[PDB]
Amino acid sequence: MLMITSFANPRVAQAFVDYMATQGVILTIQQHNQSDVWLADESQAERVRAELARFLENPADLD
Repeated sequence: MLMITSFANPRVAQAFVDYMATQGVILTIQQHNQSDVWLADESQAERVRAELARFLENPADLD
């Protein structure tokens, strides 16, 4: 199990992880003050962890 980021919103999160998951990159929301977003596809850790910043200024896609 891996921790990636945290989303102000869970939808934001579910959407992302769902998105990531759509990318075949399995994330998930961890019950916390903030929608902590964990990575399941640890193979994607770096990715996901990376994706975020890309996912932030450029979500929706992968590149």
